[PDB]
Amino acid sequence: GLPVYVTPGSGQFMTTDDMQSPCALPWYHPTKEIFIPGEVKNLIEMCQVDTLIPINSTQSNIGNVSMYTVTLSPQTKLAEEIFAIKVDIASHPLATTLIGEIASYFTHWTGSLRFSFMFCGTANTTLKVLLAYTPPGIGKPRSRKEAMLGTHVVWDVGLQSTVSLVVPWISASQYRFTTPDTYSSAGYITCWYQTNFVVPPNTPNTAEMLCFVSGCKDFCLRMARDTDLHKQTGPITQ
Amino acid sequence: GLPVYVTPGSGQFMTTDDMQSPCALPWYHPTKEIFIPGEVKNLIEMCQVDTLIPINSTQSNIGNVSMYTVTLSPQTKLAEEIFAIKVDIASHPLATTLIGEIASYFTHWTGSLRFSFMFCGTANTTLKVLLAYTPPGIGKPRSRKEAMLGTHVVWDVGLQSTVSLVVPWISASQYRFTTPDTYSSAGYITCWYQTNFVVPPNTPNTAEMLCFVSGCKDFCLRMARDTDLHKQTGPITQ
Amino acid sequence: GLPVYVTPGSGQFMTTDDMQSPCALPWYHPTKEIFIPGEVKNLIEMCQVDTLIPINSTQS
Amino acid sequence: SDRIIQITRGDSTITSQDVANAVVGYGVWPHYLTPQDATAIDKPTQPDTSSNRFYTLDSKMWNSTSKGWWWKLPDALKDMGIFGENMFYHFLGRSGYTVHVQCNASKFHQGTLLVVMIPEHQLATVNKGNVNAGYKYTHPGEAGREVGTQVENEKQPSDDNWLNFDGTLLGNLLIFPHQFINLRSNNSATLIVPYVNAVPMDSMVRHNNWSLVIIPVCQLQSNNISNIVPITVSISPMCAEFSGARAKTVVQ
Amino acid sequence: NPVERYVDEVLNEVLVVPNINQSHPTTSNAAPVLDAAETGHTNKIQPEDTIETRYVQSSQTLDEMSVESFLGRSGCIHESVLDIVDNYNDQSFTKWNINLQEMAQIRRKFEMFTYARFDSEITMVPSVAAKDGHIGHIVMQYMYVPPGAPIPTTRDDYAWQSGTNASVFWQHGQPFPRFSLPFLSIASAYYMFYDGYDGDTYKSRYGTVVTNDMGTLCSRIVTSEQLHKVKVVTRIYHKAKHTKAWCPRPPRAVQYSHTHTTNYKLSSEVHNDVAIRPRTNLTTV
Amino acid sequence: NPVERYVDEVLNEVLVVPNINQSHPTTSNAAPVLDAAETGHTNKIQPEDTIETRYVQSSQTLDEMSVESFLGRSGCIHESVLDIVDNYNDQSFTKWNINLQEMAQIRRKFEMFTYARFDSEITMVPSVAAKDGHIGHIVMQYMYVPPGAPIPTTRDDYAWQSGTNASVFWQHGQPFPRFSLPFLSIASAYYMFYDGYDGDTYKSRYGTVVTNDMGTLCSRIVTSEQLHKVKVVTRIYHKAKHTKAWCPRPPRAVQYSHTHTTNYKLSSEVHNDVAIRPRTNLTTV
Amino acid sequence: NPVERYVDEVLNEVLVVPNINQSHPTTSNAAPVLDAAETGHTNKIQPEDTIETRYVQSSQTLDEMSVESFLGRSGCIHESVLDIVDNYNDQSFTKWNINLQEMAQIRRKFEMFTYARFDSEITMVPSVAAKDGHIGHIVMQYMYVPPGAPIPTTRDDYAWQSGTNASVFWQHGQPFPRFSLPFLSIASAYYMFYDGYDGDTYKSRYGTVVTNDMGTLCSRIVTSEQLHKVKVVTRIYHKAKHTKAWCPRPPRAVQYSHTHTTNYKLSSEVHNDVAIRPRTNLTTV
Amino acid sequence: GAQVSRQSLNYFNINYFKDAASSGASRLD
Amino acid sequence: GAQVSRQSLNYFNINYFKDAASSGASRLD
Amino acid sequence: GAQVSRQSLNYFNINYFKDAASSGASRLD
Amino acid sequence: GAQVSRQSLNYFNINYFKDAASSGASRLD
Amino acid sequence: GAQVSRQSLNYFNINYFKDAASSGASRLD
Ligand SMILES: Cc1cc(CCCOc2c(C)cc(-c3noc(C(F)(F)F)n3)cc2C)on1
Ligand SMILES: Cc1cc(CCCOc2c(C)cc(-c3noc(C(F)(F)F)n3)cc2C)on1
Ligand SMILES: Cc1cc(CCCOc2c(C)cc(-c3noc(C(F)(F)F)n3)cc2C)on1
Ligand SMILES: [Zn+2]
Ligand SMILES: [Zn+2]
Ligand SMILES: [Zn+2]
Repeated sequence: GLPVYVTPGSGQFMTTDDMQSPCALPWYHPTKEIFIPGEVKNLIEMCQVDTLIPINSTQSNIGNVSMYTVTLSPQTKLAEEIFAIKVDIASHPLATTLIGEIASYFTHWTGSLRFSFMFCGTANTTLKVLLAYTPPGIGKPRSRKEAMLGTHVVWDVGLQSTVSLVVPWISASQYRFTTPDTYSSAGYITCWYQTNFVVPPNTPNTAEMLCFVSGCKDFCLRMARDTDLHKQTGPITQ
Repeated sequence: GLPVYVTPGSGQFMTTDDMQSPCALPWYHPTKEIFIPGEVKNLIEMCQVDTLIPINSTQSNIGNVSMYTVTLSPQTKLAEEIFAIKVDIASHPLATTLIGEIASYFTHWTGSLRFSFMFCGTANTTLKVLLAYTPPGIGKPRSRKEAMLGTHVVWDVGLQSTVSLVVPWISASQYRFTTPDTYSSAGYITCWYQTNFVVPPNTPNTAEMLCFVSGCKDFCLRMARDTDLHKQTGPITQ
Repeated sequence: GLPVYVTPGSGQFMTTDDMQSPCALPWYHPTKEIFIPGEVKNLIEMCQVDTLIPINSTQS
Repeated sequence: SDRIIQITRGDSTITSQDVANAVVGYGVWPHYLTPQDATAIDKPTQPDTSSNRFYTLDSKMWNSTSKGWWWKLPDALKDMGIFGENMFYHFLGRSGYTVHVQCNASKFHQGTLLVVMIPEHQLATVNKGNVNAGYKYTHPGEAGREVGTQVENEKQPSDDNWLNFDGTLLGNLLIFPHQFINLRSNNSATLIVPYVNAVPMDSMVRHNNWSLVIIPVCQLQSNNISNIVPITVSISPMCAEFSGARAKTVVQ
Repeated sequence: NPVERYVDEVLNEVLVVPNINQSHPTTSNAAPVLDAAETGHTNKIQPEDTIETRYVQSSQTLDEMSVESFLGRSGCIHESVLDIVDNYNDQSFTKWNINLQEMAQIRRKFEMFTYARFDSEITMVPSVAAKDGHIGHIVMQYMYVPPGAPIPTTRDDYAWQSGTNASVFWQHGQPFPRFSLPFLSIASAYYMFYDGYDGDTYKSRYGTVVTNDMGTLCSRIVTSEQLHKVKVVTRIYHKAKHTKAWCPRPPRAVQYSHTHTTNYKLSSEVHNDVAIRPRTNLTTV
Repeated sequence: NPVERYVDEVLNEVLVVPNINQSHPTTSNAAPVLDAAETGHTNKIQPEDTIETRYVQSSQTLDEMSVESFLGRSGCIHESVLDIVDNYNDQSFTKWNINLQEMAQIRRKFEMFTYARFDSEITMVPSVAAKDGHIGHIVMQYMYVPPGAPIPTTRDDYAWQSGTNASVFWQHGQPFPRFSLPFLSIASAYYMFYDGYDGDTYKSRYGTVVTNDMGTLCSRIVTSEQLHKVKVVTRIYHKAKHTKAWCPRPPRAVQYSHTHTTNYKLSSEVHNDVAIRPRTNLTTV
Repeated sequence: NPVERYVDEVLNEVLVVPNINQSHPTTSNAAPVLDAAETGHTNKIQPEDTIETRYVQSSQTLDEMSVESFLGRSGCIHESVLDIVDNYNDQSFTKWNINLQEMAQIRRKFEMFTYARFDSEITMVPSVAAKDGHIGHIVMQYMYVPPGAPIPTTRDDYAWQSGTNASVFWQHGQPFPRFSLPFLSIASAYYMFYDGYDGDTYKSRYGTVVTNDMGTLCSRIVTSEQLHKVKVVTRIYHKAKHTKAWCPRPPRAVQYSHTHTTNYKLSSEVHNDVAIRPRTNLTTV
Repeated sequence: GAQVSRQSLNYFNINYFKDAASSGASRLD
Repeated sequence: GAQVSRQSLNYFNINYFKDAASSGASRLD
Repeated sequence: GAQVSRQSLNYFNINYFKDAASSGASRLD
Repeated sequence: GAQVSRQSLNYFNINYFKDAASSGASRLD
Repeated sequence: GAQVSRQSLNYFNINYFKDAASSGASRLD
């Protein structure tokens, strides 16, 4: 017969190999495929869809819808801070968002992130807020003035309820680790009162705000890995 | 199926084999390659660059920059000997030079060697020296007259600080062993006072000389092997 | 993969077999061959040369 | 004349009438980042002549016992005009350099300085287990480090010039872009190095790309020792560009 | 070019991401950053619209993020145990009601879609533990008994003849067994979720248990009783090939508790039941 | 010719060295032997310039001195030990923080460059030592847990399911496992050296430990507890393929002491810490 | 025709011998049978010249008598022994100063020429003797340490890392290891004999030991210490491929006594030291 | 069962078994 | 996946797996 | 690496490894 | 023993042994 | 070493070793 040289690796089973194998059901003809709406061909499709950020997930809020809203109200001190979180797509509180969950199935990420905010107050409630992205190499801003020096958007509340702040991919390396790693921590998003929350008389003195996230045209994930956002500590039985 | 004959060698693991193997990270796309200055494609590139010879590595000098310099001064006796070492690219004191270190990663060598010397004295210090290469089959020369009969260069110190002596490949065999082996010992380089070290009044009465080495266009190494110029006698820990 | 049938004789080592095997010294370039007088290509060449017969090889 | 050189950068012009030619690290002249190699997407800032100019550091005194000196870039220029300002207001920076070392004496002096530019000169510590050189120690600024002076501290780097402060032999530094200032031949050294890194841009605060090492391999000698012989360093950024603007980072 | 496409496969550059173009300062009454999430659409604003960007040539590829790639990695779905303790006849064979619901890792990934259609690659990893010292000659038989086929009730049941069912015989020492399976459903796609019953009474079953019956995997140690007792554990691995998925959904946020059901358990302190980590307050990064 | 280039590969004559030409006696004011090392350049003088040479046709090739060849030989980078002493559950699995810094031989060669980019070939050599006599049926599982993925904490941790991570199962008696890895960095090349930190305070980390995180290699004996205890040592071998290196540097002159750092130790007699051998004096060959 | 030559290879009819032609009675003053051996030439007389021959078509071929064939058969050149007696660390590894002079059979054939150039095929036959009963899992490592490379001095010496040297790992149960070696000399051909020294004094070495250094073959049992002691004997076989030989010489007539030297011993009755059998007298067939 | 291409870079997409289920991972898009 | 050459000396540079990382040592220069 | 001949009797002299040392016994004369 | 087809989709129906009994399952109709 | 035929039914009579003795049973008549 044809002389052969069995190479190292032979007989091994690598869970990510791509070989062919004999079919246990010869001659079997699969059911005709029918059209079903909603087919997904690539996970990027899911990363481009907004999902809510449980940004207000304090211990007392977790387990309640309120963990998804941020409260705004008339201020007595100017330029007060509203919220602050890390930009890292897989860090908390971004972790459980759809894009955060998918990012947790990969080791590397890159691209620009899209953060959106929808004002939930009354039609007669006005407000101007400053949303800022602080690139790394410095601590989170301690004031609006400090934050404003970075990438930002001044949001004026009006007929259009939602605003978007894009966190451009500003990194030394082409990719970053999805897991919380010092070297690749991408920065922060802070929110500050630009002017103030103002309302006419007989109008609720507080209002909620919803926060969304999704990836831009340049978002991309790399190196598939198992997620640490879900576990199994016992047998799943019948 | 196709009849095959498993040949001897099959299933073995030879550290120098060249086989293909399945990729553990299917679909993974590597980071785009960017231009980085200084790419090296062949070690010969490093062998052609001069590096200093720790020619004065006596026990008392090792661990000090002085192990790299040779001192010159006014002589009272004529044609005195200045230094003498073996030409063998991997012998001491040539061993730790870059070309010597690289040569120590191979079993065979061939080609011509380039030895250079830079006079470190004052601009008013003059000197004529004789650098000689003694081909094998005879002991190192015991005098300038004896050395001068071989390959040599008479160096006159002047505006140009450096001189070069080429040790031509003069061997019976096309290659030699890099490790200290009798049969393939290549000879010696000796240095002698041709005239003398002369200076005007009020000028330092001694001066240093730096010695360099690199390979010529015909230098070549063969048969990769592990080096004995470096070891590990214990675990390297985190 | 391609279905194969391992034939009898496989894995054996026959001192007179003629197989190929991976080279332990990859990239190694052998010394240039030079002309040497007296090359022999076949033993018949040596059989055609006279040599003396120890015809009188008695014990003494 | 091939012994003369004039280097003009921004509003600065440096001259030397006794050079030993010049060196262009890895034969690559500094250039701005191209869109094929770039990764950060915001438009970079390029101060041009207000940053690409010669900055002269504090002079050092070379004497018969000097063991050497080293500086790290861009650390050494952290407090130099516009260039310095830019490296702290931005997350990312990228720059090449023209390093001109100056040292004159007389035709009756002798001494030799090995001037080297090392990429990623990761310093070592000695006999201290896995404790590494502290940030403070590898960020001395324009003052640099004077080999053989610092009163040892645990996080202090190796001060062994014969081992390149990193476990390798001095004699082999010549494999890096370098020059010698041999008092009998020249009074200056000129090295032009391009940006070198595994990423197109980087943090100017936490990553020192190049290290300038100066070791006197041939001792300074003369019959007029009282006359001080200084060594002066002038560095000029080239194609300096920064990205990711924000507030100014404050170290320590 | 079937050859140009080949190169893209080897390099994994089939699906490239768009470049970022240089943008400039703007002053206009067209405000891309403003929109209305109420519409249910995602604002399609890109970085070039909110800042002045430079031109950058993207080199990232979405290949690895494809559904084929996401669900195309072999993971454990079952750990079959044959432990000879004191009765070879009773302990040398077993059966398993086949399903992809017992192991959380691969289950969660499939469940990120409502429907999925794919062929399967099953790979088995048998390991014989020598409880008394030797393992002798171990030969295993794995037989797929589709719903309806007779299930063996003894190690010598006539069903082991496998006159029609597919069986795979593995011999200890030989490589790991592996085979492919074609899309098996009577429907066009597998139901990852099913909001329906198998009847209309208070006692009808709910969920995928109604639509996902896959039969039984029966196995036995072919080798007859040996002096030394062994414990053979066969771990089954599954991978989807030639995959299609429809209607993506929220990822499982709490631990699974049972098969074919979305049921879950909650403790008195729910923050412990989800991956969400309590924040000190709104402004503590 | 793709076929003429093929012959050069088989003969290893891709990179030939130049010939030496016949030279003659000279008298000129052009002195090649004289130059200035201060310039930082190497005098490019050749033998034909300093002596009267004959004509010689060179046959040497630089192929073997290529970077691909220099770093393309498989060397040991780790020796994993699973030693069953008195507790199978605790001793039948382990983990390793992956790195190419633990073994001096291959480490020194890579460190002769500042940056290197290459794919990897990993080959494993497992050997089961029979401490009590038998080894039964040994099956091993090696799983690559990238940074972030859950690390198993028991021999039956759900992470071993490897629903996404790559795992390689080896069966004693089968050939040595082997697989390839694509260039893994988030940068364009691996840092052999890194003069930077992961912060700007006295407590920030220094060196390649900041840039070279490669994850964890977890392994376990798949086979369940057996009567006779064994000691499995798996030695990992690495080789670079499709290599590129930049900015050559001085070779390590003293012994390594720790990973990711250039730290070293010196004795009271430094000549013992380097390969340099003390010379009797300047003229003693 | 590359195909007609192929047929000759399969049939082994590449080198055919000449035919015998019919000859006739002759009467001439040209006497072929007479000549002068003093000239140093062999009389080229053929049978047709001394008798009346018939015509005969020769079918014999000289293929098998070719140098390639004569030296192209794998023969034993070394028998390495690792015998675990009472100290695993000291007895589980060894080394051999490589040479083709220890076994008489292949040595005599090569020595029928003065110089020889050839590539080599090395085949190893390891056999594990179970001294106490079991052999566990035996894995061997063979490493070629070229002259100069560090020689391991313990079973765990860093040299075993084989970061550059070639190593071959064999696993008991797998086929016999085998690999090829290119012509290794620094000269154009190997010296079978060398009438020279490595110096010019009464203490200089004489013979091929001066020119035939080939390095060291180091080997060890990779498997760590096991309960039952084994004795592994690895026999090395060598074969020349792509061979050339020069200047044939007299075959070795007496037993070999040492390597690299033609030295021999003689008894008081020399007829016992050579293959020559004493004749009763000149006329006793 | 080979989908032989040409360009010379001849692609050989081989299906060793006669069932579609038997082949390896699919192509993208 | 074969880069079939011709000259007749037909070179067959085959890539058995669909990943560049999988192939053997690179060519020189 | 095949020296394909033709005559139809197509000879296939294949070199499996990229080193000359690796091939089998040489041809005669 | 190969029934090489073409379309390029080149079918390769190979019979490894010289007996009809040796080949696999038959084609339909 | 293949006696490639054609008809398309391409016969491939292959001789794996270079000795006539090595081949299988002979053809008839
Ligand atoms: C949804 C969905 C899709 C599926 C199919 C899961 C695959 O299950 C199997 C397995 C694991 C093995 C076999 C099998 N066929 O033959 C064999 C034998 F070799 F083990 F006998 N095992 C058959 C099915 C349907 O389950 N749920
Ligand atoms: C610089 C630099 C480059 C590297 C990569 C080293 C290779 O490290 C590994 C190893 C040895 C094995 C795996 C691996 N992937 O799958 C497996 C399994 F089969 F073992 F699971 N092991 C992954 C990496 C990144 O480390 N430092
Ligand atoms: C004359 C003449 C020619 C020769 C060469 C003899 C071959 O010797 C060897 C052997 C037997 C094995 C190796 C060898 N290379 O790799 C290995 C490993 F796998 F054993 F490590 N062994 C190297 C040489 C030079 O010796 N004398
Ligand atoms: Zn037993
Ligand atoms: Zn036993
Ligand atoms: Zn036993």
